[PDB]
Amino acid sequence: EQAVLETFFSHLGIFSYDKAKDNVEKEREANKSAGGSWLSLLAALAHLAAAEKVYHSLTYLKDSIRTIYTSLHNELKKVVTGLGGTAPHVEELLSHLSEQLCFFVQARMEIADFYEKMYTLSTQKFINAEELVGLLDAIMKKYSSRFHHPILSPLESSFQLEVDVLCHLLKAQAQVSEWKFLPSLVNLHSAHTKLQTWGQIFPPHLFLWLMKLKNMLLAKFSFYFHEALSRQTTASEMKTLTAKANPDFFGKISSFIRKYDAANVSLIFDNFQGHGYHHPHSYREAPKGVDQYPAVVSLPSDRPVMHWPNVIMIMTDRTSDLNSLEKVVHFYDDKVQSTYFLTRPEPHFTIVIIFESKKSERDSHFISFLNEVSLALKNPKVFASLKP
Amino acid sequence: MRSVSYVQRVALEFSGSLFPHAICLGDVDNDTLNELVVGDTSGKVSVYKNDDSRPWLTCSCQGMLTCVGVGDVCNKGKNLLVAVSAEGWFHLFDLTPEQRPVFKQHIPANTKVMLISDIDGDGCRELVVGYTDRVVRAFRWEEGQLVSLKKWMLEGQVDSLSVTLGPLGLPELMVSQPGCAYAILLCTWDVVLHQTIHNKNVSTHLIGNIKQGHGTESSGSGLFALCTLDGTLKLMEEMEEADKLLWSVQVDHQLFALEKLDVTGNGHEEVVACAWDGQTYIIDHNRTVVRFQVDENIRAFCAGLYACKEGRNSPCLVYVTFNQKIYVYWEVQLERMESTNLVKLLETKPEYHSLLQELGDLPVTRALLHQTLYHPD
Amino acid sequence: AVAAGPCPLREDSFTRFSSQSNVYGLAGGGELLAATLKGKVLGFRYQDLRQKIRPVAKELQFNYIPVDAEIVSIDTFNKSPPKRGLVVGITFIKDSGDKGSPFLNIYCDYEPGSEYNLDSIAQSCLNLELQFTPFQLCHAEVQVGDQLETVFLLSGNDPAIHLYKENEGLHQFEEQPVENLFPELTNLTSSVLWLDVHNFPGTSRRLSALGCQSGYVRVAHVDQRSREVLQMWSVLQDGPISRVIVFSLDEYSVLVASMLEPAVVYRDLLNRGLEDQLLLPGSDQFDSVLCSLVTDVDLDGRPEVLVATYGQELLCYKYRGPESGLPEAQHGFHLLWQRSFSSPLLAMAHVDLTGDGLQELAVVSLKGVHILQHSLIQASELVLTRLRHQVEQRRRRLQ
Amino acid sequence: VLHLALPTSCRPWLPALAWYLRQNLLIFLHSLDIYLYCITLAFVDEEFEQLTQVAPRLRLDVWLEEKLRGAARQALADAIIELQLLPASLCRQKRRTTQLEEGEVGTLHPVFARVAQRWMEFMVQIGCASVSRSSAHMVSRFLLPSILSEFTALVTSMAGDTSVRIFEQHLGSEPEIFGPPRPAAERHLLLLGRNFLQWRRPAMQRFEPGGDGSSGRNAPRQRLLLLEVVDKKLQLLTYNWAPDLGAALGRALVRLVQWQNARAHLIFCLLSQKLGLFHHYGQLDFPFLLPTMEVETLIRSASPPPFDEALRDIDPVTYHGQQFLEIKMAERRELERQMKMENLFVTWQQRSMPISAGELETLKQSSRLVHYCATAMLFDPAAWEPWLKELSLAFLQQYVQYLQSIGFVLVPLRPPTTYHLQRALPGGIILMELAFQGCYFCVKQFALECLSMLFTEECDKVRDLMHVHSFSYDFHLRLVHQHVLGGYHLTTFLRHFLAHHPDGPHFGRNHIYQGTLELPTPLIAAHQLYNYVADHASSYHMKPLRMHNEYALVSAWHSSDDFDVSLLVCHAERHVLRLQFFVVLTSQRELFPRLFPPLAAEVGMARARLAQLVRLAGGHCRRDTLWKRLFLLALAELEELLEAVHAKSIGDIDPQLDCFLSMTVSWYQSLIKVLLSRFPQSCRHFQSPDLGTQYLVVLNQKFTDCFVLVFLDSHLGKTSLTVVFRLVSTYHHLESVINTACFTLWTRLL
Repeated sequence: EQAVLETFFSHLGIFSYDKAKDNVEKEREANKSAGGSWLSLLAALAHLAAAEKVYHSLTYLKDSIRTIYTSLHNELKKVVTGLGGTAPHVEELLSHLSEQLCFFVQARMEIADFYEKMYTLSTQKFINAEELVGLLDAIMKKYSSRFHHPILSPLESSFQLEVDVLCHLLKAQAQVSEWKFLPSLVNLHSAHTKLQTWGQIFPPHLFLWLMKLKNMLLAKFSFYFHEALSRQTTASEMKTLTAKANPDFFGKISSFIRKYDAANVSLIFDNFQGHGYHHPHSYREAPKGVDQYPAVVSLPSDRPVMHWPNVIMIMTDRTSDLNSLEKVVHFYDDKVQSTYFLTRPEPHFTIVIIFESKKSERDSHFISFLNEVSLALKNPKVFASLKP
Repeated sequence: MRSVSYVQRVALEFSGSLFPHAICLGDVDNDTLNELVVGDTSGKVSVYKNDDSRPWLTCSCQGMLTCVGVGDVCNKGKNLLVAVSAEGWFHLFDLTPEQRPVFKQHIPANTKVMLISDIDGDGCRELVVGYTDRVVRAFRWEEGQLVSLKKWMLEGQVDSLSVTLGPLGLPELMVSQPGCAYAILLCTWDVVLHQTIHNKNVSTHLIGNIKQGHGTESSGSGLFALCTLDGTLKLMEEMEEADKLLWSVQVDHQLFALEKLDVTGNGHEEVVACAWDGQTYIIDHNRTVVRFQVDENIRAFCAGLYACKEGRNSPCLVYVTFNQKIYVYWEVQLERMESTNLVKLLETKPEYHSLLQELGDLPVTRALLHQTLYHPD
Repeated sequence: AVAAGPCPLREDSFTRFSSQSNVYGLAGGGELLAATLKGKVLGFRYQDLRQKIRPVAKELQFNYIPVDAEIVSIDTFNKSPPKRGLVVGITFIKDSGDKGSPFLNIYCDYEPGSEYNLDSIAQSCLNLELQFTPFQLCHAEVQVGDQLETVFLLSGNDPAIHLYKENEGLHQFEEQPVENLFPELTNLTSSVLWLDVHNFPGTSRRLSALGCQSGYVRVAHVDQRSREVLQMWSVLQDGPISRVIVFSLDEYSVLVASMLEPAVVYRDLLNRGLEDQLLLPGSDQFDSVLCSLVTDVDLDGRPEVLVATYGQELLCYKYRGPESGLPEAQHGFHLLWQRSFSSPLLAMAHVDLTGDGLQELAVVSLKGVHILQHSLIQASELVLTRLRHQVEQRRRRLQ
Repeated sequence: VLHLALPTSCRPWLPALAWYLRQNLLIFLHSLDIYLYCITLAFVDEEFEQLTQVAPRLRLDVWLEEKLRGAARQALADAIIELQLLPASLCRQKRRTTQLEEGEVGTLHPVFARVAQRWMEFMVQIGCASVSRSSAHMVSRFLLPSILSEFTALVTSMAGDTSVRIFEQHLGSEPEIFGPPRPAAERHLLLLGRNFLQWRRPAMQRFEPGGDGSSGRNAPRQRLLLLEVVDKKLQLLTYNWAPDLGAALGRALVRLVQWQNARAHLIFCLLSQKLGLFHHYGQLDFPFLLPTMEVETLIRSASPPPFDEALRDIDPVTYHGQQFLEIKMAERRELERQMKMENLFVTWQQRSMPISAGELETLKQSSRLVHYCATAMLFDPAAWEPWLKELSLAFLQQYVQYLQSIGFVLVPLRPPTTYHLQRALPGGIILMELAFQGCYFCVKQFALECLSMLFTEECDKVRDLMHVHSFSYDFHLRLVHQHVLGGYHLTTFLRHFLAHHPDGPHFGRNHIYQGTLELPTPLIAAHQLYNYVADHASSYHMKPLRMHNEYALVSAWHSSDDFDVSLLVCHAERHVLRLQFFVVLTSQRELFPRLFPPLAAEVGMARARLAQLVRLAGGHCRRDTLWKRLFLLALAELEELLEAVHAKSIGDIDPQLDCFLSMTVSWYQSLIKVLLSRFPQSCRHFQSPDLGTQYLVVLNQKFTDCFVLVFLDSHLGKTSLTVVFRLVSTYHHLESVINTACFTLWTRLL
C-alpha cells in the first residue's frame, strides 16, 4: 500500500488539490480488492482536501467549520480496528499517520478560531496585538513537534511556517506600535525570507490578505522610521524606495505641502533613547519632561519656531476629541495665526498639520485627506477584509 | 756601660704637633752646611740655621705633613726640599738662593714614610714612599714630572725604608715588618721577608748604610740596625748566604727612634736610639753603650751633622719636648767610648817600653809616673 | 776674664742622685764617700777589667739612723800612724717633733783583722746627743806627749768647736775641753763654716785659719809643744766664708772664698800678716762660689786654684810668678780655663780613683757625682816627651 | 746782776750773734726785750774752746745763770759753723766756678773733710737748735748702694731743694781729698748734700733769716746735710731741719736700714740653703724678723712697705732672690697643669660636663699622635656644595655613632664640623679628632699615657677596628639605593667608583656588579627600541631616569639576607643593543662595618628580565607604527595586526545581533558597497589580488583604541563581522555602523 502512498500529502503541500481530490475519490478503483481499512483514511483525507480548501478561502460569511472539521474526527480516531487485515505493522502505520493529523485538525480550528476572534474584533479603535500573540503562543507550544514523521513534511512545516509568519507579523504588529526600531526591522525579514520561499513558489484569501497586511506594515514602517533612514542615505535617492510601496505617506504629504503649501507638519507620539538602534546597556535615561512628547516625523522645515506649547496644550486640553480615533481637532492661536489640524490615527501616534494661514473650519479636502490617512493606519481594512 | 752628662745645648722655640717622621736635617741652600727641617701637622715647615732660636725661614704648603726630606731628587745636581702631605700632595721648594713652593703633583693617599735614593744602580735618584696600608710605591722624575713605578703589597705594617749595599754590591731597599722582621723589595726597573720571640704586633724600626771606614761614605755598607718598641736592639751584617749577628742588646725602655752618628770622629758610625722618657743610647760596633738621660718626655728624635756655631759642621743630637722646645746638643763629641786610664793607654805604644828599658812592678811604675807628672824637677 | 786655653778635662762617669746633697757630703776613704741628705750614702770606686776600667757605685747602709732622720755632715780619717784604724763620723738630726734632736754617730771597728773593713765599720755605732745644731765635722792631728793623735772638731750652733778625743782605756770617744789642745779656737762670735789647720812638716808649729758667717776671718800662728799662740791676724769681710785654705806658693799664703765677694789670696803671712792681697779677676760673675780646691792641675809642679760656683762653673786659675819679669803683671793670678756643668756644683775632691798616678777630679753637684779625667791623649804624650828629655839628659849632660 | 765773759775773736760778730742768740734765746725763754721763765738782758762791753770760752759781756737782772750762759755758748757755736764753714765752697771761665760749686768734679773743700764733722758733732754735748745723730750696723756692706739710692729719693721727696753728692775716699789717699771696691777693705763715704738757692739769698727749715733790718746783714741761716759712713756704721748729721720733720727723717732712715737688714736676713737664709744647710739658718731665726713676714715683698722693691726647703732638690739682693721668685713660679705652673689632667682622667675613667676649647687644646698638646687614616669622598664632581656638604655631614654622623657602638663617648666642646670622642682606660686616655677638609675625610688618634705596655699594646686594637674603607664603601652603596627608590649622571659616578675600588674590602656588606648585555634587535633599531621602551616603562614595571640627555632604567625589590636589589640599565652597529646594567646589594640589619653568591644569583634574574623585556615586549614597539599606517603589502600588513590582537564577534556584545550571522553572503557584498559610497574617508578598501578575501575597516574620529572590521570571502562561503580591540566609547562606534547594517536590509524588503 506504501507504493501508492507516495504522492499522498506530499502532492498536497502545494496549493494543487486536484490530484488528491480525484485520487481519493477513485480510491475504490485505485485499491481494487485490497484491505478495506485504507479506504476510510482515503475518504477522510478527501474530505480533508475540501476542509483545507474552505479554510484557505476563509470565507464563512452550514456556516463556520467549527466542529464541521471534527466531522473528520471519527475517522481520525478509528482508522484502525486493531479479506482480513494483517494488523499492526504497515497497517497500523495508518494509525501512526492519523495521530499526526489529529492535532492538525485540532489546532486548525484553533487557528481558524483566532482568525474568528480577529474577525469578530474587526472594529473599535485599538486592536491589542500583544494580547493576540499571548493568546497565540499556547497553540503552537502544544502543537510543537508531535506529528513529526517523514511523510507529513510539506504541510507540517507549511502550517507552522504559516502561523510562523503570522507570529512574525502579529508580534511585529505589536512592536511597531511601541517604537521598536530594530525588533520590528527583523521580524518581517524572518517572515519575508519564508514568505517568498513559500508564497512566491507556486491564491486563496489568506495569501492576498497576508500580503495586504505586510505591505501596509511596510508602508507605515517606512513612515514612522523616516528620519533615521533619511539621514544615512542619499539626498534624493530614498524617494524611489519610498515610491515602490503602497500608501507611501512621505510622498502623499509632499503633494499637500507643495500644492497648498503646508508650511508645517509633524508627527507627535506621547511617551526610550531616541532615533536609531541603541545597545540595551547604553545610557537609557527616562522619558520625562514638559517637552517629552517627540515630533519624530516632521517633513517640511524644522519643527515650528516658537509655537510648540500648543502642540501638547490642544492635545491634553482637547483629549476628549482625539481619543475617539474618529475625528479631528482644530484651534486658532490669536497671535501665531496657526490653525492646527491634529488627528489621532493610532493609540499613541498623532498627526498635527499646523497652518500659518487662515483656514476657518470648512477645509473639507484636507479633512478627507486626513480621513484617508487614518483609514489606512488604524488597521481598519486589513481586519475588515478577513473574508471576501 | 757608662753614663755621661752633656751640657752645651741650644733651645729652639717650636709650637705645634708632629709625627715622629716629620723631622730631618740637611743643606737646603747648598752651602755645605746642614740646617734643621721640621714640619708640623698645621701645614707649615720651619728651617733652623746657625744657633738662632727663631726659624731661618717659613715655607707654607697645603694639607697635613707626614714626611719631609732633603735630597737630590730631580737629578739636576742641587739638593731639594721635598714635603709630602697626608692626603695626596707633594711639594718641592727650591730653597737655594711665606715661601710658596714651585711644584705640586698629586700622589696616592695614606703616605707614611719617605726616602730618596738610587735603588737600582741607574745613576738617577728616585723617591720611595711607604703607606699606612702595607703598600710601598716607587717613583722617578722623568724629564718635567714625576711618573710612577713598581708597587709592592705587604702584610705587616711598614715603619722605615732604607737603602743599603746588597750582597753582590748593589743597592737594595729594605722595609720594616712587625715582630723584629724586615723585607727586601725586589728591584724596580716580589717581596722577600726575613725574621730575626716577642709579640707579633711589636713595632719595629730599621736603619741601614752604616759607615765602617774613613772616607768610604761614597760607596760602602753591609751593616744595618734594628730596634723594637719593647726595647731590644740588634746589629746585623749583610753577607751573602745569611745575615751575620753582630750584637743584641736588651733594654727596659720603649724605643721608638733609630739613627746613626759619628761622635768619636774615627770614620766609623755609632747607632743612636731614643725612648719616650728621654733615655738615649749610643752604641759602637763592639757593644759599648753610653747612656744620656735627658730628664724629659720626648716626642721626636734626630741625630746628625749640623752647623751650630762659627759656621762649621759638628755632630748633633736633637730632641723635641712636650714643653714646646727643641734641644740641640752639639758638643757631644767623645774622646773615646770605653773607660781607661793612663797606664793601660801607655802600655800599647812600644816607645814607652823602649824608654823604660833605656831608663832601666806596677807600684814602681806608678811612682815613676807620679814623679814625672807632678815633680818634673 | 778670658780663658787662655781649652779645658783638658774629659768626663768619664756620672752617677745620678735620687736626692740632693750638701757641701759636707764629700769624704775620703783609694775610695770616696758621698752622702745624700735623706740618709743614703754611696761609696765610689773603679774596677779593673783586663784592659779597661769600670766605675762602681755601691750604696752603704749604716745602722743607728732612723728612716725619718736627715744627715747634715759627714767626715772620716785614718787613725794616727802608731795605731791602725779607719774612723767615720756622721752628724744627723732626728725629726722628733717640731724641734729636731741633733745626734752624732762615730764608727770604728775595734776588732782586729777587719779594722779597715767598711762592712764591719758599718755597724760599730756610738750614739751621742749634741745640745746644738752641728755644722761641720773636721779632723786634725796634734803632737801630744811624744806621739801624734788625731782628734775630731765639730762646729755647733753654740759658737764653739767641740773636741772629741778617744780613750786608750774603755775605747770610746768622749768630748774633751777644746782649750787643752787648741788654744786658738776660743771666744767666737759667729758659727764657723769652714776651718783649716795646717801643720808644718818636721816642725812643732802650725797655722790655723777659720771663717764665719759674718765675714770674720781669723788666722793664728801656734807652736805645738809650748801650746802657745805666736801671732793673731783678723779681717772682716762680707758674706759667709764658704772656704778657707792655707797653701804655699816659708812664704805661706791663704785663699778665702766668700759667697758674695771675689775669691782672694793673702800673701806672706809670716812676713806681712793679712795685708798683701791678690784678688782673682772676674771670678764673681758666675753666681756664688760654693766650693774650692788648691792642687796641681797642669802637671807643671806649681799650684793652681780651682773655684766651683753656683752658676755651674769650674774656673781654674794659674799664678803668673816673678820669673816672667813683667812688673805690670808680675806675681799675678790669671784665668787658665773654664768649664760648664748641668747642675750647681757643691763639692770637689782631688784623688787618684783609678790607680795610675793621675789625680781624678770628683765633682759633686745637685744631680750627682761627676768624675773628670785629664785628656788621656794630651797626657799620654807629656809622659813620653819628658821621658825622652830625661833619657838623653842621663848621659849627654851628666855622663 | 750777772755777767759772762766772751772772747774777742767775734769782735765784729756782735750784731750777728744777736741773731744767733735770739734763735737760741726764744726756745728756752718764751716771749729791751723781756722774757718769762722776769728776766731782762742788756749787751755790754768789756782753739775750738778758746774761741768760745764763756771782749763784750752781758748785763742782765733776774727777778738761770747757767741757762743764760748756755744760750750764749749755743749762739756762738751755731754761728761758728754758719759763718766759718757754711760759706765755704763745696768744691769757659764761668764753666768751672759754677762747676766747682756743684762739686761734680774737682775736690771738696777741707772744711767738709775733717773739721765740719767734728764741729757739728760738738753741738750735741752743748745744746743747740740744729743738730742730729743716728746709727745702724748692717749685717754686711752690700747695702751702701741699696741705701744711698733710696736715701737720695727720700731726701728729694721730703725736700727736693737738696742735691746729694757722693765723695768716696779713694783708698790709698787721705783726708782733705774727696773725689766725686776691694774685698776686706773698709770702704768710706761722705754722701753730703746742700740747697743751692741759699747763696746770694740769705717751712722746711727750723730757723729764721734773723733780721734783714737787724744791723743790715744776711744771717747765715743756710741749711746743710751730711751722711757719713765708716765701714758698717752710718751717722746722719742734720742742720736747721724742722724739729718734727728732722726727727721723722731720722726715723725713716733708721727704719729703712732696718728693712735693709731684714732683706740681708732672708738672703743669708737662701745662701745657707744653696750649700744645703736648711736646718741651720731658718726663717725668723732672729720689726721684720717676726713670724708674720711678707717673704715675697722683701725680695722685691727695697723699702719698708715651705720657705726652709724652697730650693731643696730643685746688688746681690736683686740677684739671688730674683731667681728664687722665678724658681717658685715653675711649680705654681706645673701643678696648675698637672691637676687639670688628673681631674679629667678621674672624671672620665669611672664616672661614665662640657670642657672648654683651651682644655682640649692642652690635652692635645700633652698627647702623642699615634695613628691616622684618610678616605676620599666620591660624590662631588670637583673631586673627580650643598649636595656634597649634606652628604658629608650624614657620613660624619653615621661614623660617629659607629664609633659609639664599641665604647666611645662624644666630647661636648663647651662654647667659649670637627667632632671629638673620648675613651678612658687604666693606661690612659684615647682621643679622636674627626674632621673633613677639601675632598678627603681624615681621622686622627691621640693618646695620653697615665705594666706600662698594657696601654700602648692595647691602643692598637682601637686602630685595628677603625674601618674607614669599608664604612665609606657601604655609605656609597647605600647612597645609591635611596636615589633609585627616590642630573648627577649615576652611571659615570658608578664607573668612577669601580675604578677607585675595583676589588673591595672584606669588611663591607654591600656589593655591586657591572655588566653589559647585547641584544639582537634585528628588525627594529636598538636606539629606537630603547626610546620606545623608555616611554612605556610603567607597563614594563620599570622606571626612567632623566640623567644632551640620557635615560636610565631602574628596578627594585627585597631579595632574601642581602635585602634590597637595585638595577640601573643604560644603552651593523645600528642593530646592536649594548645594554649596560648593574646590580646593587644593600644590608638592613647591619648599618656599620661589622667585623657574592646572592649577587650572582640576582644577576641571573636580572639578565633573564633583561632578555624578556626586549624579546617579548618588542612586538608592541613596531605595532605602534602599525596603528599609524592603518590610519591614513598593506593587505598583508593588515593580517599581521589581526595575528596578535583581541577580537570578539558581534554576537558577544548584543544577543539581538546574532541574526546578522545567519544570512546571505551576497548581502555583505551588497553591504560593502554602501559604506564605500557613504563614508569614503572612514572606510578603508582592502582586497586580495584575486579579490577572494576582501577586507574593510572603518576608522574612528576619536575612538582610536578600537576598530570595526568587515570580512567577506566568497570562495569558501565564509564571512564574519567582528570588532578588534587594540568600553563606553566603543558603543558610539557600534552606533554609526549598526544603522547601515539594517538600512541595507530595508533596501531588501522593498
